[PDB]
Amino acid sequence: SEFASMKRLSEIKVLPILESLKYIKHNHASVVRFGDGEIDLMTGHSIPYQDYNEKLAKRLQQILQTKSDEKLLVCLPDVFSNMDRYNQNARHFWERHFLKYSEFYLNCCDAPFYGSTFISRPYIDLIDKSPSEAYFESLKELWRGKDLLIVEGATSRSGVGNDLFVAASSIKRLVCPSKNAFQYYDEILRLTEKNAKNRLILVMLGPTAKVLVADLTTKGYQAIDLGHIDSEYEWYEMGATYKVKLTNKHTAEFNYDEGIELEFSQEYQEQIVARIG
Ligand SMILES: O=c1ccn([C@@H]2O[C@H](COP(=O)(O)OP(=O)(O)O)[C@@H](O)[C@H]2O)c(=O)[nH]1
Repeated sequence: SEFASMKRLSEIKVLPILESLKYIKHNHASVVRFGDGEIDLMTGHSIPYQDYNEKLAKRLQQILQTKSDEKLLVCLPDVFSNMDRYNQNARHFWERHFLKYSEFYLNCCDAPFYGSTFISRPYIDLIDKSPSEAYFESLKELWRGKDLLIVEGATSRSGVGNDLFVAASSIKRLVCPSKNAFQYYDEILRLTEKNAKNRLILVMLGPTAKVLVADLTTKGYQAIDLGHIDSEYEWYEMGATYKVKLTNKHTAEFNYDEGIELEFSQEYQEQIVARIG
């Protein structure tokens, strides 16, 4: 009975977006998020912007086994209870996902609580988009007045052309490959450490981001895996009802990165400390 499995998995306890944010701020915690692509990778599959890699899969598994505490919040998709928050397409996607990974989800995740992987996904799949403004305003309090190090891909351009990070005191960016970043992992970690002094680190880098956040946290940094936050903010700012493609940068779930018409944004260019790849 697949239904039986659905009920059993509702034993997994995720702190919803706003509650996750309170945990993060109260504890100054790093944040690592596991989504469908991470489970795909951990179980042996390649995903649109990251080929399967055995070392990556192993690290992801180790990280998911780490208990959430004062230093790190480990997050899962917030779909195990109150699935009715999400639109029909999203509900179907996620149920098929966690049923397909019954073997995995049944044995992987018996921590007392997890954060929400959807702290980066606060808008587009919701039926009631009313709390979204509150979600983004709470997110923004993470970086208001902070010096940021943003580690992201060449097409991510997080906050470029919008006001998401306007209140950050400064931004430096380590710009990595838009796909298959794990290939360059050692260099990414090395340069992130070098540039992280007195900065809050934000990471938008697919599966590679999870390892980076974990390794940085072990070395004593606060690093926050924010994934596709920019896409959701862009959709939110334009009052989108569906996932419309952005023309000037990467768009979540258009992960082949086709049809992009880049611009030269001087402010963005001046923030770039180095490119990897
Ligand atoms: O090798 C990679 C893998 C992904 N990304 C970027 O990682 C972000 C999405 O990360 P994640 O999959 O964690 O997002 P989520 O959907 O879970 O929020 C996007 O900006 C992608 O462009 C990247 O730059 N290089």
